[PDB]
Amino acid sequence: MNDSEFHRLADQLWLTIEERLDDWDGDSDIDCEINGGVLTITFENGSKIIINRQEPLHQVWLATKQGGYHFDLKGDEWICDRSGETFWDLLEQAATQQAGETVSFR
Repeated sequence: MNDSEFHRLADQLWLTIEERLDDWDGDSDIDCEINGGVLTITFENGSKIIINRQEPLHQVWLATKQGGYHFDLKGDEWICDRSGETFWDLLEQAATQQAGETVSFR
């Protein structure tokens, strides 16, 4: 993947995450902040989910209370480079677990 393609895809992913988290209307209070380009989602129990870009590798990284996951773009989808699971499935699973409420953007 070229650098420009990564900027394009990551920018689009950032917008989608920001909009989805801003349009959150569930019962739980979920906060999303962008600092130094890094997205941090904070839940009521104090836990967090962090999303950042790894420019050199053209990857998006996810850190949750449970673990860490690195993603490559494959078939128009961000895929975990160890399990093949999608970024949205992993983010939603973690957010749901950490919020204690369904966090789905399907």
